[PDB]
Amino acid sequence: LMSLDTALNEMLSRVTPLTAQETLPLVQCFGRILASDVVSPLDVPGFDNSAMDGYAVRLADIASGQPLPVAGKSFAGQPYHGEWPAGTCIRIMTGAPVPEGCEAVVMQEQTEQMDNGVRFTAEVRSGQNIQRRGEDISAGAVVFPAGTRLTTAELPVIASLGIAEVPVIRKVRVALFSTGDELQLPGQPLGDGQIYDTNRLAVHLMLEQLGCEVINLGIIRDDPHALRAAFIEADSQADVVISSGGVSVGEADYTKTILEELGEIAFWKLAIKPGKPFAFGKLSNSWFCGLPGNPVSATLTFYQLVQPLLAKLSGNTASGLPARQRVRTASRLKKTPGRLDFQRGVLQRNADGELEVTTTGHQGSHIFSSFSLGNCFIVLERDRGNVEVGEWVEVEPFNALFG
Amino acid sequence: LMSLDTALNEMLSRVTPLTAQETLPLVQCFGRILASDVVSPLDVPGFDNSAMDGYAVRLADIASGQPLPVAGKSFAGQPYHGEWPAGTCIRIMTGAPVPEGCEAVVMQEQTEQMDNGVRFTAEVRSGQNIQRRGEDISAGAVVFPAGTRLTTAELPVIASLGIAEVPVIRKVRVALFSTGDELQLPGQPLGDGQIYDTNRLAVHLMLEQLGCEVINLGIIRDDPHALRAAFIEADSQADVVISSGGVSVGEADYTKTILEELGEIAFWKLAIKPGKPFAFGKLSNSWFCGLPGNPVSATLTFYQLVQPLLAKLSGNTASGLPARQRVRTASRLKKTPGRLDFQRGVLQRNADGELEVTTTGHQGSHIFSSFSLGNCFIVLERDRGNVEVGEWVEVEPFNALFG
Repeated sequence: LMSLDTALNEMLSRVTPLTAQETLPLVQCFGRILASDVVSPLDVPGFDNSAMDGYAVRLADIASGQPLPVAGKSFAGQPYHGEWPAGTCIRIMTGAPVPEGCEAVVMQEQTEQMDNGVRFTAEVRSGQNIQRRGEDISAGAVVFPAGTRLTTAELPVIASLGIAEVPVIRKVRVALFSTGDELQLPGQPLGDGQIYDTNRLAVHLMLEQLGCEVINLGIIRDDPHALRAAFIEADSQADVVISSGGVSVGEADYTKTILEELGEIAFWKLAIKPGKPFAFGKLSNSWFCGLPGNPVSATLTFYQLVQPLLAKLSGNTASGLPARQRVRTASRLKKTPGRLDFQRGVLQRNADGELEVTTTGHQGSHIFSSFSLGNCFIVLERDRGNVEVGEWVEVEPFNALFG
Repeated sequence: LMSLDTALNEMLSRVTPLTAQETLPLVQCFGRILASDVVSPLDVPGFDNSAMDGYAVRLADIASGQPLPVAGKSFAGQPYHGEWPAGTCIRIMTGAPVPEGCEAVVMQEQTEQMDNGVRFTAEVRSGQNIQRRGEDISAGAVVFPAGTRLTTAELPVIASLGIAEVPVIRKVRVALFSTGDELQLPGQPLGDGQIYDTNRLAVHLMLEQLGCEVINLGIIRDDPHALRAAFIEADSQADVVISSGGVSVGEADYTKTILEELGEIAFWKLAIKPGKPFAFGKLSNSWFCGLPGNPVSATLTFYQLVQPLLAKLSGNTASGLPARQRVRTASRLKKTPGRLDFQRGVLQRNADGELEVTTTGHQGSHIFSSFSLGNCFIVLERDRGNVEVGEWVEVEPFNALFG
């Protein structure tokens, strides 16, 4: 009934990214979000330097048509600062500063080393293979803007500017619980009708991998006052509160009325498969997400709804979730018009060399095994029907949460 | 001269995967390697249960095509234990135990109701939508084998068996250092030829994200006795010792001769670009990986050589490098025959739904920016030459280390 894009736009339009910040050493910044633009204090490189290894040379000692001896070297930690004679050259490695006077660097293309000097094939009237001070990064330049998630790609650059620490948005704090007399902790004997609580673990793990600070209140007992207080304490310590199962997703009961009293919660029926119900809304100081009890539905609903919400809250200006690509199915898929269906599939390269998807097996939500067997979602359009072999299909590779 | 495949295979062929273990609670096992088969202690489901949301019925009631009053519900924590009279059906959710005597489950979808009961609108077949005990998982069956990397796909399933903790292989321990008077720490000012140490941070970050325990010994004093003491410390504490800059990769000097004293180290020249030199071999109780000093080179060598080594050492039975897919370039690529070139590109969706690659721009090892702008490697074949727009090319998406 409610479309996914509509639900997702409803959620995101209402959220304000976090701004509270903290300053941490670079080694601690993996996956953290820059709170402020990193502006370079220095020129990179610090002085004119070589882009390649070979030899630094001059104007007229190449126009003289004769060989040029190696009068010294420059490695970057040992620059050449000698007396730098007339018709000679200076051996140079990549990133090493050019000696004073140098006007060109020649690679290992046009160098023939001899007894009496190096010989060169072409000439030049310019700074070939010279990085000028600040060609890469100029001082006062914005190297990375606020909102950038920091990775191995960005943090070493920041280290090359001489910066020990950078400001980052604080972690989104997420409180998590389940409730119901039927739920039991793994490692404890099941009582008569009981089942093991798995949703809560799944969400905790996904939360920690996403970079959130997690507050797991456990299983709250079937008691109005205990649930109300769990709600009150979670809301007062977290930016987001998640019921991983047990709180109403629409049905009338004592939990729904706790929701009515502590917040403004909407109960949606989404046009997705698997899944349908989702609760969402504002508490006094946090955003609430309520997931359905079925593990497949909860995990999928967390992955396609809650994850983007958390990305936006963290201050990240990229986006969560991977990008989709169009691929051929090598399997007949059964799809029923009316719901956007996130099937699980196996994306593999055929012998032709091209990527194709294949189903994992049964797509029913009575089993969980499709997530470890598959490596992607086949995202099949709401009004699409059955899908024959060879048709084109949208495919969303699993991110790190699932391997 | 020596190919990457040969070098890779000499590295891994020598390596014994770790076996010592520890037993952790599931919430602490993400990314950890299972030390032994998880063997199911039970049948899943423990009782014939429904594959579908709908109604549980008997074939004789369906054969009297009279609408059937709902006598009760079975949900999942709350099975139906009342009396189930002739002419009625039972409301049933996915996962819920099927009630005694039920011969079939009819999905909600093929079942429109009346004022006087549920009308079953399609053919009902024996056994339909019922998952029988043990059919998902069988008691005594291996659910996950030793060597499996645990993730959200797996841990919740383990939780559903009532198992609270599992044996996982101890973390790989990796010692790390660099040497050079030219190397400076952040915040410290930069003397004549000096640079900020960036490789060591890059490697540290990458090691932690791969789940290694890291022992970062800093910048080692520029003399043999200090260097000798670094190796003794590293080697007693670690499974892998890594020099991120400053220890010889073939140049004769006091580090080369210490390396040669403390181990059997080969110094390879590798038919790759960026990069080429790599140091590798056996210390008393650890493996040694020597990286070259250039950042683009050290990162690439770490990614394509050291990362697969750690994955094997860890006990993982899967690859930790992403798979390659075959794609068209939307860019002309400069490529010299003789070296296997791991260029960086930007894989993207064109307007016609097609994935193609674009160059990040300049591919010289004099700047580090290609790792940020990029999202993949273009792995151009050793013997291949320049490449034209439209041509097919192998492409390997960046893993989580670069976003």
